[PDB]
Amino acid sequence: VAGTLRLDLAAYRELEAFAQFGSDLDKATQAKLARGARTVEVLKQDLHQPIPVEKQVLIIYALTRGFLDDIPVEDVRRFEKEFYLFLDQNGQHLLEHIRTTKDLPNEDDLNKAIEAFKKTFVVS
Amino acid sequence: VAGTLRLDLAAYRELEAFAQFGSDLDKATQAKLARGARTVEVLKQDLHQPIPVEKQVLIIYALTRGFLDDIPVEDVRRFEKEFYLFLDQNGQHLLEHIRTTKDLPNEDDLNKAIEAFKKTFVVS
Amino acid sequence: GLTMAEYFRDEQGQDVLLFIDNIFRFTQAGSEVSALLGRMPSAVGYQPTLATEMGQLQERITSTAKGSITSIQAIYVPADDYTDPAPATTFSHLDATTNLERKLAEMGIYPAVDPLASTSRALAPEIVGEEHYQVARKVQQTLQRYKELQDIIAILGMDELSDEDKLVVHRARRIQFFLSQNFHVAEQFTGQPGSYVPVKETVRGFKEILEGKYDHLPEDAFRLVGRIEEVVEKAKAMGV
Amino acid sequence: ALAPEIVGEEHYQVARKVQQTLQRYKELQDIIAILGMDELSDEDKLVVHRARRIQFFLSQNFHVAEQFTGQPGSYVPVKETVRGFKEILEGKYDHLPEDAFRLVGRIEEVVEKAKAMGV
Amino acid sequence: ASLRDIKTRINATKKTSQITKAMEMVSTSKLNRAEQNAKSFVPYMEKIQEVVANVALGAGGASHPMLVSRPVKKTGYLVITSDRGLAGAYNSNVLRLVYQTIQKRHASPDEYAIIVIGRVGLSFFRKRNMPVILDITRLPDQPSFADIKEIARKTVGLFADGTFDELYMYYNHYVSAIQQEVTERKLLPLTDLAENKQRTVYEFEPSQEEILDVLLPQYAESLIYGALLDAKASEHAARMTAMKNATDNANELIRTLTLSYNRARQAAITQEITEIVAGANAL
Repeated sequence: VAGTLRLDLAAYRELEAFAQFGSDLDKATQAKLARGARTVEVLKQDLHQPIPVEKQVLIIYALTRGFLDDIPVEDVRRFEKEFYLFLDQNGQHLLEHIRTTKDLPNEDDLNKAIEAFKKTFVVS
Repeated sequence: VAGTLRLDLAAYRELEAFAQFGSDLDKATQAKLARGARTVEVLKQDLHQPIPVEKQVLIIYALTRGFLDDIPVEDVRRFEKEFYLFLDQNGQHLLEHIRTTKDLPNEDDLNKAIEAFKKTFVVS
Repeated sequence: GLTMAEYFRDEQGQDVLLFIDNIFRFTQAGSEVSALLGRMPSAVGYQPTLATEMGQLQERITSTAKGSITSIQAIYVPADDYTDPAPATTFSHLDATTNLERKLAEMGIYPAVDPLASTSRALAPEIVGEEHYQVARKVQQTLQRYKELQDIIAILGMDELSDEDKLVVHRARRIQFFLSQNFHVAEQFTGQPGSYVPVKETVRGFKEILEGKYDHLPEDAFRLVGRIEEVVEKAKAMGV
Repeated sequence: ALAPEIVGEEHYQVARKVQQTLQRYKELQDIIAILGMDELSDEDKLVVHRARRIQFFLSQNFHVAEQFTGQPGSYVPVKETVRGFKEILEGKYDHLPEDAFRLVGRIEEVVEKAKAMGV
Repeated sequence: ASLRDIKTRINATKKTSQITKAMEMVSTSKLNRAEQNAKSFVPYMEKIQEVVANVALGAGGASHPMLVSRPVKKTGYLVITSDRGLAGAYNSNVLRLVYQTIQKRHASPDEYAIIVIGRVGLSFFRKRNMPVILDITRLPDQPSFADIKEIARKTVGLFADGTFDELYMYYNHYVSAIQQEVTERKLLPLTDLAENKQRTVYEFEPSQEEILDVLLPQYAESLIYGALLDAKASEHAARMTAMKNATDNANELIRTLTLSYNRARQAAITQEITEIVAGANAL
């Protein structure tokens, strides 16, 4: 996931320098800006609260596959918190698979889990 | 012959408004850009091959008196190289007078030589 | 290292390659030695004898009748400052240069060589050949033209640009992504096996693309590819 | 001492938000100076509009300053300060003039000044 | 700060000044070409307004010139704004006037419907809840009659088809090369204008309900070269003046920053010399 995360950050960092002149330049720049903003919101955490590697990789995968592209940029933090709670409560099989084999679960089950969480997530 | 050359190069590039090229604005500036481009092309030189002062005078005079207004930029260099060879065979009296008196030859012969060479020249 | 290479040159009459890890550290050690010995610091604290020590190292790496020694030297540039005395004094001795860029490294383009800053004195029509020189000149011109248009696009949409410059952009994307390659030692980083490309293959592949033979192919098929045929192979693998 | 455990969640949030808006106002200053307030997006318009009033409200009238001015000083409790800054960040006072906020104490004094002068 | 920070800021200011100057030089030609385009339609407009002013005595033989209409069926608003920013107040002033007028006069949402030219206005009316229709996002730099002929036709048809009570219009008037004025205009129904000498209906077919039923839609559609050309002229002038101001401000920043650079580098030199010499002195 980190390989795609790097490019997603770099595109936004390149576009940010010209925001003063050209806005709504094209669909490509609009999508790049939205993805970069959600990336920045994801890469933000408070003091003395460490995160296990499996939860880190799950949230990064969820961001980089586009499941957050329909969430307002102001609510990504609360999305991450509620997603962590949901993963602890129900997706224990995926977490155990990651922790045991150092590899991602099958993308059908992971898509199912993310969709199931999104079906119950409430947006404000 | 140096004043017209200096002024033309100035108009071409010192007025850096002829350098950004965000649009056409070619009504008034087209002639200045054309002769400036021709000036820059004729001012180029190969590795070594220093050319004598009388031939320099001939080529600069031909540039300044509008004789290159119809020669394409891609062929300006080959025009010059053929012009020197034509001079070696036909403008010996012009070169001799320039060498002896440090002055320009009579405008009659000076114009006639270029007029003949232009007809002899092949556009492409 | 230099004397070990000079033995192979002078005695056995071979041809030798020197690979120097970093010259910036050589200059740093020189300045530290001078400061310890007690000499007054020169500009920005370097040793007074920087030029002489550098010349003494770099003069012995030359070719003579019995053999030749070529050397490839990696230089570190502190904080992107090319006016620092160490790079500024190593610039005098070199025959070719190569600027590597963080910006190109981030975009996934290895070996991240800046195609515009990189210069050499072997790029002459009489040395490498007329066709090679023409191709390289056209590549450089198209890349620089693309660079200029990018900031115009950044304030005025590409839908405003003229058709020919849009063609230039289209071809410049292909050229920029074709300059990248996969390496042998890149297996430990990616798993993709490397490649070796001859100079004739390079010049012909760049004569095409520029000619327009691969405009319909997508840009993502050109990255880290090797020979031109592999671009078509990847495009076929993607159905395009 | 600026931690949510010591000062409290509301105080911590309000202080961090004020710092964020002031940083954004600092960031926008160069383009404001070069090509004017005109090109700011509607988001930056609101950012600057809030930030200037916040910066002015940070000023205060001191008791020792009365030997330099005619205004007697003020002592402002922390709860009142938090309430006032939260209200400014909330958008209540978006219509008052900027100079109404200078050298006062509680946020009520701002409205009293905006009633003494103009409306 | 450091020489690094000072020189970085100076370089950024330099690049921005280059961009602004280039934009200005682009805009000058656009202003001149817009003026010489606006010069073209003037005789055609004079001819059509001469004919309509001749027939304007009317004697009531017309529909839409009938002044009154269904009370507050829908108020027509036509606003012309740029499709691209960097113009200063060119879009903001017009949109401000529009919002003031609608909120003070036709406050309820159903009392009105607004027509926009240029994507800035539609972005505005989608940012805030307003009933936008017939939006167009792209226009040529030097337009002609046929470019938005259909848009003009439909704007006319919404009042010709009884779906409006009346129609207003808002746009910047190119008062001068650097001075421009926002314009109020009651567009439909039509009102009086200046006079022309011809009064006799010498053309052979003179029926009012035959000449008018067809002349009036086209005279109303004349709004394209009536308004949009001067709107483009005002947009180009606003861009030119704004870029002038931006360049001046950038050069002032450059002079101030160089004035700081001088003291910075001077202190740096003094530090270098002092640090060397004080170490040399004691040993």
